[PDB]
Amino acid sequence: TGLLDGKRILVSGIITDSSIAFHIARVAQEQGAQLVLTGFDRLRLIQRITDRLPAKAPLLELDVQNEEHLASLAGRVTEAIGAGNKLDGVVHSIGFMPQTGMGINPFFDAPYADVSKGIHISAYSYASMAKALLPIMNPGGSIVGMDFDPSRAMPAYNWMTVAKSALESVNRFVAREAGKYGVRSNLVAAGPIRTLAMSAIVGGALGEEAGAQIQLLEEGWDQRAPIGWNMKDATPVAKTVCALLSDWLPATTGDIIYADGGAHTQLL
Amino acid sequence: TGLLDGKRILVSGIITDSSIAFHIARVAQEQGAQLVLTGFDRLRLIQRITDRLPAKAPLLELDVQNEEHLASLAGRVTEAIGAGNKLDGVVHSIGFMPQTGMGINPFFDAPYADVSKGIHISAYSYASMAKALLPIMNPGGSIVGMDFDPSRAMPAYNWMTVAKSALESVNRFVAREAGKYGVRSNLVAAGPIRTLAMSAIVGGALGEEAGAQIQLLEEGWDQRAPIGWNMKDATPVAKTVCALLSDWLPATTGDIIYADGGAHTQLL
Amino acid sequence: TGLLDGKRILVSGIITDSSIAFHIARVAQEQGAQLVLTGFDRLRLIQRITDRLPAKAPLLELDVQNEEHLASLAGRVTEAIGAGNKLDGVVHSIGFMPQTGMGINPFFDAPYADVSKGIHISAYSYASMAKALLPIMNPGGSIVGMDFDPSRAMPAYNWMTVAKSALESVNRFVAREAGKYGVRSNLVAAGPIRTLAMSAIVGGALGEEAGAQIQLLEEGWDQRAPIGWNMKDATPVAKTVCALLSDWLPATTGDIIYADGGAHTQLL
Amino acid sequence: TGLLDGKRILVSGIITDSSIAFHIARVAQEQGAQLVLTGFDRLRLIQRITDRLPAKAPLLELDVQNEEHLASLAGRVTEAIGAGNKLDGVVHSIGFMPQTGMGINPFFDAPYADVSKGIHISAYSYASMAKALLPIMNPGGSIVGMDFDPSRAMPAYNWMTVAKSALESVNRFVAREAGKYGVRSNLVAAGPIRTLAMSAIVGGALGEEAGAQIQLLEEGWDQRAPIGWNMKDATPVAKTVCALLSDWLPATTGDIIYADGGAHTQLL
Ligand SMILES: NC(=O)c1ccc[n+]([C@@H]2O[C@H](COP(=O)([O-])OP(=O)(O)OC[C@H]3O[C@@H](n4cnc5c(N)ncnc54)[C@H](O)[C@@H]3O)[C@@H](O)[C@H]2O)c1
Ligand SMILES: NC(=O)c1ccc[n+]([C@@H]2O[C@H](COP(=O)([O-])OP(=O)(O)OC[C@H]3O[C@@H](n4cnc5c(N)ncnc54)[C@H](O)[C@@H]3O)[C@@H](O)[C@H]2O)c1
Ligand SMILES: NC(=O)c1ccc[n+]([C@@H]2O[C@H](COP(=O)([O-])OP(=O)(O)OC[C@H]3O[C@@H](n4cnc5c(N)ncnc54)[C@H](O)[C@@H]3O)[C@@H](O)[C@H]2O)c1
Ligand SMILES: NC(=O)c1ccc[n+]([C@@H]2O[C@H](COP(=O)([O-])OP(=O)(O)OC[C@H]3O[C@@H](n4cnc5c(N)ncnc54)[C@H](O)[C@@H]3O)[C@@H](O)[C@H]2O)c1
Ligand SMILES: Oc1cc(Cl)ccc1Oc1ccc(Cl)cc1Cl
Ligand SMILES: Oc1cc(Cl)ccc1Oc1ccc(Cl)cc1Cl
Ligand SMILES: Oc1cc(Cl)ccc1Oc1ccc(Cl)cc1Cl
Ligand SMILES: Oc1cc(Cl)ccc1Oc1ccc(Cl)cc1Cl
Ligand SMILES: Oc1cc(Cl)ccc1Oc1ccc(Cl)cc1Cl
Ligand SMILES: Oc1cc(Cl)ccc1Oc1ccc(Cl)cc1Cl
Repeated sequence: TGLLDGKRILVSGIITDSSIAFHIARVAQEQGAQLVLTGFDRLRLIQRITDRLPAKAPLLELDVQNEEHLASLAGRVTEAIGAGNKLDGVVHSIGFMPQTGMGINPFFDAPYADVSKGIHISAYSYASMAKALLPIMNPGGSIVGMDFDPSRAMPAYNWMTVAKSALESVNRFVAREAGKYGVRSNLVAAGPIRTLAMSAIVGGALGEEAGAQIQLLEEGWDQRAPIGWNMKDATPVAKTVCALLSDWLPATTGDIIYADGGAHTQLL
Repeated sequence: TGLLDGKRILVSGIITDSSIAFHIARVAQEQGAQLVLTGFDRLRLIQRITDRLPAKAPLLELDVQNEEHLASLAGRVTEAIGAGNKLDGVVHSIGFMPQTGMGINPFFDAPYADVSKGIHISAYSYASMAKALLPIMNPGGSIVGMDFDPSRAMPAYNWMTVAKSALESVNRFVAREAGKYGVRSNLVAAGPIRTLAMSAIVGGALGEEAGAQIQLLEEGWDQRAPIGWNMKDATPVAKTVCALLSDWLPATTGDIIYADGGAHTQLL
Repeated sequence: TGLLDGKRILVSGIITDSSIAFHIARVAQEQGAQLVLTGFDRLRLIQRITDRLPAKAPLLELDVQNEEHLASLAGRVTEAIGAGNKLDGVVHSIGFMPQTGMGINPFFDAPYADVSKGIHISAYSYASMAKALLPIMNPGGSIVGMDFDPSRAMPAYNWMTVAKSALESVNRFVAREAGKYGVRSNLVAAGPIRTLAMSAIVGGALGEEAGAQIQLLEEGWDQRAPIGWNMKDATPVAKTVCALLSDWLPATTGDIIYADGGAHTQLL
Repeated sequence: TGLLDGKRILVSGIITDSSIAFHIARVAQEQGAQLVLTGFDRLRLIQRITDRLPAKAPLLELDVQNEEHLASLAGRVTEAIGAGNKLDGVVHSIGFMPQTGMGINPFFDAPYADVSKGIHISAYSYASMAKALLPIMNPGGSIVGMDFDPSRAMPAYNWMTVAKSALESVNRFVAREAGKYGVRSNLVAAGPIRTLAMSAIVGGALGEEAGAQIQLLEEGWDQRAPIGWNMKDATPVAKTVCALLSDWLPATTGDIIYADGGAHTQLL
């Protein structure tokens, strides 16, 4: 086919070629889809990275803490894909949390401004991002954001866990909004993946103990995952997303798909 | 081209032109997949029904309560798709619970021996069928079974619920077995679909009030469903089965996918 | 004798004679527990309200958005229950979300800065309150907070839902912290209770159709509830909080207990 | 009090003084409650064990695979507690599975008769047990059975996992039945406990590998459990049950309480 053939999808979240958003972006192109991209803080420095990709993309500035960039989103996206033209997808592949809310830093010593910043970026934005892009989105289309399963507590994810719990809650509201448009809204709970927002994360060897709470993460997840799990390889999470963007899951919304190797279904 | 070009796939459970398996076989085929089919005791019935599929495909007896068929089955399947050629997909769309287990019939009056039969056919069969079909499956291959969200109580479903709770659990284990061969196990939790048997209960064959309980229950999927649910269109669900059978969710096994238009994620 | 003979217990959140905390303080007391109480900015209001409790008990200002109260609080609590005497129980019955976050107000139009306030007060406060009160707690002691089942979408609750999703997650971590001191953390997921603010929304202060949405939603707890649910009787819920504060669930922490008459376990 | 004061509760499942049912039985007596007991296969040999207990008990034969013993249950129980006298509780502390369905024995090599036997005993019976005893049970009373969390697959629990998934499904039906009587019905998902149906289980050193998948179980669960977990000590699971029998959780049914040290809420 080109499983995303002719489809016109925006893809947020890139900042290196180890970014998952990069990998969704790649696969979506391998597969048919004229793209539009967003980046946060040097674009300059990103365009170099989005170049590294098969086909090419209008790449627009977007800082999701900016009321001013969101108000315009819809504007700019129509410039760049043409007029009388709407989007068929959207990828929220964005997140962030102060070092304070994460790693060995005690849980109680994060002050709320720090956490607020996390939630806003990792949580709220899925909803701004849908408020801005649904008006220019077609029937039978799709939004996807990237989750990491927060049902259970764990060490190191600390307050990011709490943001991800809020993400899932948001996601199902946004589905209720999106469905007035014929749009689906779903997350992809992914298994762990080698991106430098991880070697931030616990990170940075804030440890030497942290060659460890990363090796043992990769062993952990591979052991539990009935089909095994490769932390060096985003393409299984990226193919799973293109699936949601696809029409082949036309009756799932409000929902969370786990591309984690079925590790979450096993206790050990 | 799209989804299944090349893939050989068993598909259980055809009994009517309206059976969920049938709409699975159809879509499988229109997506370039060559099949073997199974069916249970009304066999030349099944051949008339399966003649209305796009491609012909062979068809084999298979009552999952009988070991001489289970034993014999990889034998017969190999035989109808050619020696040293193996199966990339398998679909159990099978299920049964004596009427004693269901509707208006009091919950406490189902004899264990009716309940043991429904659990045999609806839940244990998924394993016994995996046991037998895994020797002729192929890496990156896919088994998918049919589910109804058993995770909470409801009118009518009664002890089919309890079987579906058993299946969700069998499936995790089956994944734990199937990963040995590079094979995913997964269920698809569908919304209600107006099969024949359901056109009959809506039409009053269980009584002029039994049919109302089922109707308010039934009817509130669409009301809950962010993108609606139409129970007289099985296509979204068959489309969902193909997604699992495809290479496009390779990091999910052990799990359940909700093809219920989103409703299981909303309260009202 | 029964439940709490001997136990010293803080209990947040009294604002009305109908507040869920109040019916908690009452039952705590009738069960032989000596208390300290907190409240927020309508302070001599709180003293008239708390005069109708069986025993007197002291009362302290505590707005959880302010650090000089949080800092100061174990100071003040120690002071009102006597030096080298510590707390066996703690109750957060606190919660707020601007009206922009709720009812008929469109989901996408709540400004992050309203959402960050509701999450501050409803969810982050549970940690910041544990941080401060754990130094003066005692082994086998108990913290319990108030929840509403946020695990799926619904009309009205909107972004309070998203906060409650955050709380369920904070609570797991707080347990992970509190176990350091032989202290359980747990939430109680209540059914709806006709507090004052809710007698007002049922009575139409959000509009002659906003009040209907809430009524069909509200009303179907009792219909779902295997043992009924009466929202103008907060006693079962206060009774439930005491169970947690008691020695009689010592192997449960991190968790949520559903005091909703069973309804969250049934579909219809 | 005697938190179960004056209360009249039947307690099934004893066969040694390491049985959990033994421990619930003890604590319920420590606490006020005239008991009635059931045992399975030498009673003879059990009465010696139920003697070991504080106060004393009518101890009745009950093999839950016997249509004949259930038909009589209600009869015998009224002989033994007097007439114009009903029960206020019931403890399903019973289970069983063929060696075949458990341990290193492959999952696929259990034949269905074996599993049927498991489900019947571990699953169905909660429901026969409520069908027989609700007719002689009072308003505001309670039934409890013992769960071990089956949401995730794991090794060794094999088909017992599947029975426990069916138990939870059953439990919420039985609650729907029980509530016509004012009766609650709930499970207690317990953490692991040293009982000789465990050193059956994997068991019997069917291993030497099995000093191990038991030490590592005890280490596992203690590590994850924010308040720590002692596998040599049933009393925390037993106090949790008496709690359900109590009136202090008067608004929970259909439900599952976890007395596992909050290990299930943590991933690690
Ligand atoms: N790394 C993993 O194993 C993993 C696993 C599961 C889920 N996730 C989630 O998947 C998503 C992708 O993360 P990733 O690991 O590819 O890391 P990444 O660092 O490559 O991506 C993070 C992105 O968020 C962007 N970002 C930060 N603030 C922004 C803002 N204010 N506005 C717009 N974009 C902003 C950054 O520019 C960056 O592109 C995130 O939600 C992450 O939490 C990651
Ligand atoms: N119909 C729905 O709305 C719905 C919703 C969710 C899940 N499901 C599930 O989908 C599956 C199919 O049901 P359907 O809707 O296609 O109804 P159906 O009646 O068309 O399918 C049932 C199949 O089970 C077969 N069967 C019973 N005993 C058998 C045996 N011993 N050996 C082989 N086959 C046997 C029937 O012959 C038929 O082929 C079942 O799992 C059902 O529980 C159906
Ligand atoms: N009412 C229900 O039907 C219901 C159901 C489930 C959960 N809950 C939860 O129970 C809790 C109590 O609500 P309620 O029903 O008792 O309503 P309420 O209005 O009586 O209680 C809210 C409390 O939060 C306080 N508050 C707000 N901001 C504060 C601050 N900065 N510092 C200290 N206190 C502050 C209020 O003053 C009051 O004391 C909340 O968690 C609520 O979300 C209520
Ligand atoms: N041992 C544990 O760590 C653990 C943990 C969680 C849950 N559980 C569950 O708690 C419950 C108590 O088990 P336990 O470990 O105390 O083991 P146990 O062997 O002491 O109790 C098992 C009981 O089931 C009874 N039983 C077997 N067949 C019976 C029948 N046909 N009719 C009536 N009774 C019958 C036996 O006589 C025995 O009393 C069971 O459901 C078990 O699965 C046990
Ligand atoms: O959520 C994640 C989960 C995993 Cl296992 C790995 C990376 C993840 O993503 C992040 C974690 C922390 C920050 Cl500050 C930013 C991002 Cl994107
Ligand atoms: O699981 C199901 C759920 C729904 Cl809502 C509708 C039909 C279903 O499927 C069955 C129900 C009862 C029997 Cl006897 C056989 C089957 Cl296939
Ligand atoms: O009718 C139903 C409707 C729903 Cl939504 C769920 C279960 C139902 O019950 C049945 C489904 C199939 C068969 Cl054959 C018999 C019965 Cl009673
Ligand atoms: O969480 C709740 C759930 C329900 Cl059904 C009813 C009341 C609740 O509590 C609140 C809702 C909104 C605000 Cl602003 C403050 C509080 Cl305390
Ligand atoms: O009204 C409600 C009823 C339910 Cl069952 C759940 C949430 C509701 O919404 C509210 C609860 C409290 C406040 Cl102050 C405002 C609103 Cl809109
Ligand atoms: O369910 C259990 C879980 C654990 Cl960790 C320990 C014991 C358990 O209980 C049983 C396990 C197997 C058999 Cl054959 C009988 C029983 Cl009572």
